[PDB]
Amino acid sequence: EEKKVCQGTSNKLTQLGTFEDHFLSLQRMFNNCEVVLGNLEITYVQRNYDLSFLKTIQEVAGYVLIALNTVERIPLENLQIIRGNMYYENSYALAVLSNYDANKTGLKELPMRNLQEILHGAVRFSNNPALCNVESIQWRDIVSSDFLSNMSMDFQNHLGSCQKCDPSCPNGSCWGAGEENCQKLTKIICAQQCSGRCRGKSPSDCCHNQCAAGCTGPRESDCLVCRKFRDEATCKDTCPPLMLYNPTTYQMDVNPEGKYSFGATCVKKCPRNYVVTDHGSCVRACGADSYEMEEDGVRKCKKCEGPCRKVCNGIGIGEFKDSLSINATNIKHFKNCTSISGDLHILPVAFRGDSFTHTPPLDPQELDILKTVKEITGFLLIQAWPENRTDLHAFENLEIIRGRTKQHGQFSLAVVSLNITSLGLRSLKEISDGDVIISGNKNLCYANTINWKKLFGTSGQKTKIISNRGENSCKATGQVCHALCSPEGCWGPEPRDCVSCRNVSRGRECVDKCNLLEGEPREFVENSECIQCHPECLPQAMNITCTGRGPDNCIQCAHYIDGPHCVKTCPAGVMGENNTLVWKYADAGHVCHLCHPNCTYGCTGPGLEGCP
Amino acid sequence: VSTPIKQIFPDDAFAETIKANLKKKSVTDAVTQNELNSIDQIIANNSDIKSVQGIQYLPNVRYLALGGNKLHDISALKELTNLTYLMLHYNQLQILPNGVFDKLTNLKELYLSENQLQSLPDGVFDKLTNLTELDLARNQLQSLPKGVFDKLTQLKDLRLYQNQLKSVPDGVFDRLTSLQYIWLHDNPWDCTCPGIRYLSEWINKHSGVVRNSAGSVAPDSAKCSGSGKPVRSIICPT
Ligand SMILES: *[C@@H]1O[C@H](CO)[C@@H](O[C@@H]2O[C@H](CO)[C@@H](O)[C@H](O)[C@H]2NC(C)=O)[C@H](O)[C@H]1NC(C)=O
Ligand SMILES: *[C@@H]1O[C@H](CO)[C@@H](O)[C@H](O)[C@H]1NC(C)=O
Ligand SMILES: *[C@H]1O[C@H](CO)[C@@H](O)[C@H](O)[C@H]1NC(C)=O
Repeated sequence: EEKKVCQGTSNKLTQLGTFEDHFLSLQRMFNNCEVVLGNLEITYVQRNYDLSFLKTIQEVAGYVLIALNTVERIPLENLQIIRGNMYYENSYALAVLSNYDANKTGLKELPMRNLQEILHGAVRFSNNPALCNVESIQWRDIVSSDFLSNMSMDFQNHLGSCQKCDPSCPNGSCWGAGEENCQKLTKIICAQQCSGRCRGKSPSDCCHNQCAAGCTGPRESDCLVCRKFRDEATCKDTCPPLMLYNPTTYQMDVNPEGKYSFGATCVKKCPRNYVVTDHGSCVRACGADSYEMEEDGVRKCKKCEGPCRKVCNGIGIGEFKDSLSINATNIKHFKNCTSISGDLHILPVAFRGDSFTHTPPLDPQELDILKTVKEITGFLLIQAWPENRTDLHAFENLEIIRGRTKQHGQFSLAVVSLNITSLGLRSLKEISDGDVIISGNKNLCYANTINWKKLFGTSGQKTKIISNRGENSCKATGQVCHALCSPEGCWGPEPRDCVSCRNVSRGRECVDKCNLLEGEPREFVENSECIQCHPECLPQAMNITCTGRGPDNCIQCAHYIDGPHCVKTCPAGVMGENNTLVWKYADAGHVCHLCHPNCTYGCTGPGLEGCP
Repeated sequence: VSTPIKQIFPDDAFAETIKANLKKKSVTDAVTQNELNSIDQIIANNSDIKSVQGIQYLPNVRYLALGGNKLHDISALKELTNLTYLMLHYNQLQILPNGVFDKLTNLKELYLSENQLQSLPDGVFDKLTNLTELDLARNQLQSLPKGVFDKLTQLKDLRLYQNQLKSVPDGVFDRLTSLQYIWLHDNPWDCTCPGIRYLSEWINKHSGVVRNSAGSVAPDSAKCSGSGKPVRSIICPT
């Protein structure tokens, strides 16, 4: 019942070197194969090659592509189903194309005796002139309704004679010579009583709604192959869900009878290569959107929260060997970088261009590339910067400068000789080692406000703040820290430039107070951070609304209450233990209570009379 | 025994500062000498403090940041002998009393960088043999006492830029054997030989040390008033 699984392929019309290399590559993918999880692509196979190994295949999840083969026969004698997860030209589940050459020779035989259903997709046939017999095939039985509009069936055989469908076959429909090849029919040959397929003509010969190709009986475990999912010899809409709702505990529990979806199979543990997905599937690897975290023992896939960490060299290393500065050439190599193993130099050449080096001028806008950077391992040196830019905008997301290497062996941060008015390193929270120099910035204000020691991780560290803008000038021009900033300084005049907020902070923004009596949404406070109170909690006019993030932590519930949790609608139709749905009702006081077991389809009150 | 905070520290801002330091609720909370002995750093930059009175009773303070306040008197700092860092940048010091630093022997960093000083007491920095950074920039300094820097042999960074000096005493820098950075620019140096001989000689002898606005080696940075020409370019001859 559990079959032998093949990854599939998605090369399409490409050829891996020699015809023999291609072939031997193909034979290595589908040897001893029954189920193919990807797409099946038979390609560039020549005459007198033994494709005996393809007989073993029974089902394919993706699409089937049979293209550019001059071999006489392709024995897919047992393929039963194409799910059509993936389409070839975004219409086609099955595609057979140009299996022919200028040698006047081509593919004659394609006996899919057992191809019985295609869930999604259409078919295409073009330029298989050697091929016969398939023209007989009636595709109403195989294909879904919705798709028969996008079928491109051009059959022409001129290359040779073929045999006629042994009369035993119905309406002359066969996949080839012999009664063994007669088309089997299980959809268009059944009484209207049957929604699904059938194993006979009568209204008792109906199959289950979950059968795909055909049946040995009417039961859910009698299908040849499943429509949706198979759970150990039965077919199901969905696999048993991993999470069940505990009505005594009121929180979700993990059910031990829960399963993950490997392809179209319900499985307790995913395979070894594999990882789980938020929908519940077991999958080859997490999306480039994402990374792997093993949580509660299962290696799930989580999504980045920011560009995924990427580690790039700094100037003078590897890619940037013998470079002097981030210049117009090399600034693009920093795209999607999070962390620099090395130092950064932004020097005046970069803007001028350097001809001896063949380097052009740098367009300021492109500095935005560095917005993604959050860590530097060495030092940061900026001797040049756009003249009409107030602050260091490129580094507003820089969180840490480790300074394992240092300019002149001393400085891990050097902002020198610039026209900036603020540093704007809002995100910078640590300079692990090495000194700091902010020197010669005539317009720069705010620098001396910072309690630099807060950033230092090594005790002998020092800061040089020299010949910047006079504090007296900077003060008189109102370019001082915001009234909401702590005595610990700022990176600019805004309340989001603060190093610590004076009272509290909302986002990255700072005070004045968190929303407690008045609120756009109401909030609560922990670690001096304004945090929203849960939505299902009703804002109090005389008191506080929340004491915590959750629906446990509210004073009055807006709508209904379920145990401890204040909820918008009371649970009605949620799965639980012994594979049964859970139905609650609200009483007059809006507290929600469990219904009578017998009230299977729901309720309005206790016990039936609740369940009429 | 315990005593309320604003009783010890009369200045509202400083009381609030100490309260913040000790994680207390109110300046009316009272504190024990053991709680006072807990303070080893105060970061009180830009807090409107007009007086640090009461700071005498914090014997263990090592790191003291008071820059950008309204202080004119720092006599309360005299006995804080564990002090290693003292930031008093951009306050309102018009004058330093004598022997104000005589106790502060462990000091390694001293910033007085933007007060309104006009002269320095005679031998004001002499007991500070461990000092490594001295910032006296952007004051209104008229003249330096003779041998004012004579004891500062550990000093690596001296800042005198943007003052009103026209001459330095002969040999004033001679004992700064560890000096790596000096800032001399934006002074109206009186490049009149034979007065300016020592400063030309010294700048020339140690051109690597002399720095500009950008921290770069720039021995031309010191400029003659009227002329506007480099001091070291002046040969005052016998
Ligand atoms: C600008 O960046 C480019 C790319 O890093 C530098 O190009 C390198 O230049 C050195 C010195 O001439 C050569 O030995 C390398 O082979 C070049 N590498 C590449 C990848 O082209 C360039 O030197 C930098 N210019 C400046 C002024 O910083
Ligand atoms: C914000 O903090 C300052 C300093 O503690 C204080 O003057 C004021 O009480 C606070 N404002 C509030 C809590 O609204
Ligand atoms: C800033 O840019 C240059 C280089 O520092 C300097 O010459 C100039 O004074 C400033 N110019 C402008 C337009 O801000």
